[PDB]
Amino acid sequence: QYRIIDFKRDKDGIPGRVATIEYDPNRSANIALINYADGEKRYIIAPKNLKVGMEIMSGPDADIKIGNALPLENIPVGTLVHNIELKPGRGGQLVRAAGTSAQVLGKEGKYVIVRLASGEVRMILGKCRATVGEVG
Repeated sequence: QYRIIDFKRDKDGIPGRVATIEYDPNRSANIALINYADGEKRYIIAPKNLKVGMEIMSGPDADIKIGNALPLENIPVGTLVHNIELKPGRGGQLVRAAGTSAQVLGKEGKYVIVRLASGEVRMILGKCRATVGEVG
């Protein structure tokens, strides 16, 4: 039932478990309490189909599953993503908790090409992070 949503998703390597999923009218969105193995607790926007009991992870080594956050360079072409970082570190700036998820279309050099819901296409630094899944 809480206030701060983690849009940074920087607990890399530390496995978390989806404890609960609840609707926040104030945010017109589902939010999940994640219990990390180091005892830390955080809330994130719950993507479509995320479920209690599922495991979560962030970083270069996380698998490609909804709720997981990884640098775009590590995300497979065709993946739907949200909470997209524009400059490596600034955290999610695009489609953080509402709208329609973007889709990775291709990877070239030190950039990943993404198609926003509107059809708009952007090339973004591979080091920039995104969370796998669909929102709003």
